[PDB]
Amino acid sequence: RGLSSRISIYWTIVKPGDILVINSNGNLIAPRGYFKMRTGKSSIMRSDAPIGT
Amino acid sequence: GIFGAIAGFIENGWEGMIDGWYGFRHQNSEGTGQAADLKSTQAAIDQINGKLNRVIEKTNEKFHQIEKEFSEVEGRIQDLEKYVEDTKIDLWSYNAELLVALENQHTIDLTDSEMNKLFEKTRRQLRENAEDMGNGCFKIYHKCDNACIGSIRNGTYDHDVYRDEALNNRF
Ligand SMILES: *[C@@H]1O[C@H](CO)[C@@H](O)[C@H](O)[C@H]1NC(C)=O
Repeated sequence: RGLSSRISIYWTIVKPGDILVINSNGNLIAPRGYFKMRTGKSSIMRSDAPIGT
Repeated sequence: GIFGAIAGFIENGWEGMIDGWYGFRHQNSEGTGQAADLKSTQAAIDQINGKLNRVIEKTNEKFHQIEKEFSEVEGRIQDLEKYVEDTKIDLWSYNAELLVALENQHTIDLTDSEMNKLFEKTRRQLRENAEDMGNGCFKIYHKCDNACIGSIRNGTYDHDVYRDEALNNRF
Protein backbone atom coordinates (compact mmCIF):
# COMPACT_ATOMS: atom_id res chain seq x y z
CA ARG A 1 0.00 0.00 0.00
CA GLY A 2 2.80 2.39 -0.90
CA LEU A 3 5.26 1.87 1.95
CA SER A 4 8.43 -0.10 2.54
CA SER A 5 8.21 0.85 6.19
CA ARG A 6 6.22 -0.83 8.98
CA ILE A 7 4.49 -0.51 12.30
CA SER A 8 4.86 -3.15 15.03
CA ILE A 9 1.91 -3.39 17.43
CA TYR A 10 2.32 -4.26 21.12
CA TRP A 11 -0.04 -4.40 24.13
CA THR A 12 0.23 -3.78 27.84
CA ILE A 13 -2.35 -4.64 30.50
CA VAL A 14 -2.49 -2.52 33.63
CA LYS A 15 -4.32 -3.78 36.70
CA PRO A 16 -5.97 -1.44 39.21
CA GLY A 17 -3.41 0.05 41.56
CA ASP A 18 -0.70 -0.36 38.97
CA ILE A 19 0.67 2.42 36.81
CA LEU A 20 1.53 2.74 33.15
CA VAL A 21 4.73 4.48 32.18
CA ILE A 22 5.74 5.21 28.61
CA ASN A 23 9.26 6.26 27.77
CA SER A 24 10.42 7.13 24.25
CA ASN A 25 13.24 8.92 22.47
CA GLY A 26 11.20 8.47 19.29
CA ASN A 27 9.66 5.96 16.89
CA LEU A 28 6.77 5.60 19.40
CA ILE A 29 3.23 5.10 18.08
CA ALA A 30 1.36 6.21 21.19
CA PRO A 31 -1.94 4.97 22.66
CA ARG A 32 -4.85 7.43 22.78
CA GLY A 33 -6.42 5.76 25.80
CA TYR A 34 -7.42 2.28 26.91
CA PHE A 35 -9.84 -0.50 25.99
CA LYS A 36 -11.99 -1.77 28.86
CA MET A 37 -11.38 -5.43 29.67
CA ARG A 38 -14.25 -7.73 30.51
CA THR A 39 -14.51 -11.47 31.31
CA GLY A 40 -17.37 -13.57 29.98
CA LYS A 41 -18.62 -15.87 27.28
CA SER A 42 -17.24 -13.90 24.33
CA SER A 43 -15.13 -15.40 21.56
CA ILE A 44 -14.35 -15.28 17.85
CA MET A 45 -14.90 -17.58 14.86
CA ARG A 46 -13.79 -17.66 11.22
CA SER A 47 -16.70 -18.43 8.93
CA ASP A 48 -18.22 -17.45 5.58
CA ALA A 49 -21.67 -18.63 6.64
CA PRO A 50 -24.40 -16.04 6.15
CA ILE A 51 -25.99 -14.76 9.32
CA GLY A 52 -29.73 -15.22 9.41
CA THR A 53 -32.71 -14.47 11.62
CA GLY B 1 -30.84 -62.48 23.43
CA ILE B 2 -29.39 -63.57 26.73
CA PHE B 3 -32.63 -65.19 27.99
CA GLY B 4 -33.36 -66.99 24.71
CA ALA B 5 -36.95 -65.82 24.36
CA ILE B 6 -36.88 -63.26 21.56
CA ALA B 7 -35.29 -64.71 18.45
CA GLY B 8 -35.35 -67.54 20.96
CA PHE B 9 -37.81 -70.29 21.74
CA ILE B 10 -40.32 -67.70 20.52
CA GLU B 11 -40.11 -68.23 16.75
CA ASN B 12 -40.72 -64.67 15.59
CA GLY B 13 -42.51 -61.40 16.23
CA TRP B 14 -46.03 -60.41 15.29
CA GLU B 15 -46.20 -57.58 12.74
CA GLY B 16 -49.91 -57.83 13.47
CA MET B 17 -49.58 -56.62 17.01
CA ILE B 18 -49.71 -52.85 16.73
CA ASP B 19 -51.11 -51.87 20.16
CA GLY B 20 -48.22 -53.06 22.36
CA TRP B 21 -44.74 -54.59 22.49
CA TYR B 22 -45.77 -57.86 24.13
CA GLY B 23 -49.07 -59.70 24.17
CA PHE B 24 -51.18 -62.82 24.00
CA ARG B 25 -52.74 -64.66 21.11
CA HIS B 26 -55.23 -67.33 22.12
CA GLN B 27 -57.40 -69.98 20.58
CA ASN B 28 -60.34 -71.53 22.46
CA SER B 29 -63.85 -72.84 21.87
CA GLU B 30 -65.16 -69.37 21.02
CA GLY B 31 -62.47 -68.49 18.49
CA THR B 32 -59.09 -66.78 18.22
CA GLY B 33 -57.99 -63.56 19.88
CA GLN B 34 -55.10 -61.15 20.40
CA ALA B 35 -54.40 -58.67 23.18
CA ALA B 36 -51.44 -56.47 24.20
CA ASP B 37 -49.85 -56.59 27.65
CA LEU B 38 -49.49 -52.98 28.64
CA LYS B 39 -47.57 -53.35 31.89
CA SER B 40 -44.55 -55.14 30.38
CA THR B 41 -44.69 -53.02 27.24
CA GLN B 42 -44.47 -50.08 29.62
CA ALA B 43 -41.56 -51.69 31.56
CA ALA B 44 -39.57 -51.92 28.35
CA ILE B 45 -40.48 -48.44 27.10
CA ASP B 46 -39.74 -46.88 30.51
CA GLN B 47 -36.27 -48.40 30.66
CA ILE B 48 -35.43 -47.52 27.10
CA ASN B 49 -36.58 -43.94 27.80
CA GLY B 50 -34.58 -43.70 31.01
CA LYS B 51 -31.53 -44.56 28.98
CA LEU B 52 -32.54 -42.31 26.08
CA ASN B 53 -32.80 -39.46 28.59
CA ARG B 54 -29.47 -40.26 30.11
CA VAL B 55 -27.83 -39.91 26.69
CA ILE B 56 -29.86 -37.21 24.92
CA GLU B 57 -29.41 -34.92 27.89
CA LYS B 58 -28.10 -31.38 27.91
CA THR B 59 -24.79 -30.94 26.14
CA ASN B 60 -21.89 -28.93 27.49
CA GLU B 61 -21.59 -25.23 26.87
CA LYS B 62 -18.12 -24.00 25.81
CA PHE B 63 -17.18 -20.57 24.60
CA HIS B 64 -13.64 -19.38 23.89
CA GLN B 65 -11.27 -22.27 23.19
CA ILE B 66 -8.00 -22.93 21.37
CA GLU B 67 -7.75 -22.42 17.60
CA LYS B 68 -8.15 -25.65 15.61
CA GLU B 69 -7.13 -24.51 12.10
CA PHE B 70 -4.02 -22.75 10.88
CA SER B 71 -2.98 -20.83 7.79
CA GLU B 72 0.75 -20.72 8.55
CA VAL B 73 3.33 -23.31 9.45
CA GLU B 74 4.48 -22.43 12.99
CA GLY B 75 6.20 -25.59 14.31
CA ARG B 76 6.19 -26.52 17.99
CA ILE B 77 3.17 -24.74 19.59
CA GLN B 78 0.94 -25.51 16.62
CA ASP B 79 2.10 -29.11 16.76
CA LEU B 80 0.95 -29.11 20.37
CA GLU B 81 -2.44 -27.38 19.77
CA LYS B 82 -3.12 -29.78 16.91
CA TYR B 83 -2.08 -32.79 18.99
CA VAL B 84 -4.25 -31.81 21.94
CA GLU B 85 -7.35 -31.41 19.75
CA ASP B 86 -6.66 -34.65 17.91
CA THR B 87 -6.22 -36.49 21.22
CA LYS B 88 -9.50 -35.13 22.55
CA ILE B 89 -11.41 -36.09 19.42
CA ASP B 90 -10.06 -39.62 19.38
CA LEU B 91 -11.00 -40.17 23.05
CA TRP B 92 -14.56 -38.87 22.63
CA SER B 93 -14.97 -40.82 19.43
CA TYR B 94 -14.07 -43.90 21.47
CA ASN B 95 -16.52 -43.04 24.26
CA ALA B 96 -19.34 -42.67 21.76
CA GLU B 97 -18.67 -45.86 19.82
CA LEU B 98 -18.56 -47.83 23.10
CA LEU B 99 -21.57 -46.11 24.64
CA VAL B 100 -23.61 -47.18 21.67
CA ALA B 101 -22.30 -50.75 21.60
CA LEU B 102 -22.94 -51.36 25.33
CA GLU B 103 -26.26 -49.57 25.46
CA ASN B 104 -27.53 -51.49 22.45
CA GLN B 105 -26.40 -54.87 23.69
CA HIS B 106 -28.23 -54.09 26.95
CA THR B 107 -31.42 -52.92 25.23
CA ILE B 108 -31.58 -56.13 23.26
CA ASP B 109 -31.02 -58.14 26.48
CA LEU B 110 -33.58 -56.18 28.54
CA THR B 111 -36.36 -56.44 25.94
CA ASP B 112 -35.63 -60.19 25.78
CA SER B 113 -35.82 -60.19 29.59
CA GLU B 114 -39.27 -58.50 29.63
CA MET B 115 -40.64 -61.08 27.21
CA ASN B 116 -39.27 -63.93 29.27
CA LYS B 117 -40.65 -62.36 32.45
CA LEU B 118 -44.16 -62.21 31.03
CA PHE B 119 -43.87 -65.84 29.97
CA GLU B 120 -42.67 -66.86 33.44
CA LYS B 121 -45.42 -64.89 35.23
CA THR B 122 -48.06 -66.56 33.11
CA ARG B 123 -46.67 -70.10 33.51
CA ARG B 124 -46.70 -69.53 37.26
CA GLN B 125 -50.33 -68.41 37.20
CA LEU B 126 -51.47 -71.49 35.31
CA ARG B 127 -50.02 -73.97 37.88
CA GLU B 128 -50.92 -77.57 37.01
CA ASN B 129 -53.61 -76.63 34.52
CA ALA B 130 -51.35 -76.16 31.51
CA GLU B 131 -48.15 -77.34 29.87
CA ASP B 132 -45.26 -75.49 28.24
CA MET B 133 -45.30 -76.36 24.54
CA GLY B 134 -41.81 -74.88 24.10
CA ASN B 135 -42.83 -72.46 21.36
CA GLY B 136 -43.91 -69.83 23.87
CA CYS B 137 -47.42 -71.31 23.91
CA PHE B 138 -49.17 -72.96 26.84
CA LYS B 139 -51.55 -75.86 26.40
CA ILE B 140 -54.48 -75.39 28.73
CA TYR B 141 -56.03 -78.70 29.75
CA HIS B 142 -59.44 -77.41 30.84
CA LYS B 143 -62.17 -75.48 29.04
CA CYS B 144 -61.19 -71.82 28.74
CA ASP B 145 -63.61 -69.29 27.27
CA ASN B 146 -62.81 -65.66 26.49
CA ALA B 147 -63.58 -64.55 30.07
CA CYS B 148 -61.19 -67.16 31.44
CA ILE B 149 -58.42 -66.18 29.01
CA GLY B 150 -59.03 -62.60 30.07
CA SER B 151 -58.68 -63.60 33.72
CA ILE B 152 -55.28 -65.08 32.81
CA ARG B 153 -54.31 -61.85 31.06
CA ASN B 154 -55.37 -59.49 33.89
CA GLY B 155 -53.79 -61.74 36.52
CA THR B 156 -56.96 -62.89 38.29
CA TYR B 157 -56.99 -66.54 37.11
CA ASP B 158 -57.94 -68.94 39.89
CA HIS B 159 -56.31 -72.31 39.08
CA ASP B 160 -58.00 -74.25 41.89
CA VAL B 161 -61.32 -73.85 40.07
CA TYR B 162 -60.12 -75.70 36.95
CA ARG B 163 -57.45 -77.88 38.60
CA ASP B 164 -59.69 -80.98 38.80
CA GLU B 165 -60.80 -80.75 35.19
CA ALA B 166 -57.30 -79.98 33.94
CA LEU B 167 -55.58 -82.61 36.11
CA ASN B 168 -58.08 -85.07 34.69
CA ASN B 169 -57.35 -84.10 31.09
CA ARG B 170 -53.56 -84.00 31.55
CA PHE B 171 -53.33 -87.62 32.71
C1 LIG C 1 -60.14 -59.50 35.03
O1 LIG C 1 -61.14 -60.12 34.22
C2 LIG C 1 -62.35 -60.45 34.87
C3 LIG C 1 -63.27 -61.19 33.90
O2 LIG C 1 -63.20 -60.61 32.62
C4 LIG C 1 -63.00 -59.20 35.46
O3 LIG C 1 -64.20 -59.55 36.10
C5 LIG C 1 -62.04 -58.55 36.45
O4 LIG C 1 -62.56 -57.31 36.90
C6 LIG C 1 -60.68 -58.30 35.82
N1 LIG C 1 -59.76 -57.89 36.87
C7 LIG C 1 -59.14 -56.71 36.87
C8 LIG C 1 -58.44 -56.30 38.13
O5 LIG C 1 -59.13 -55.97 35.88
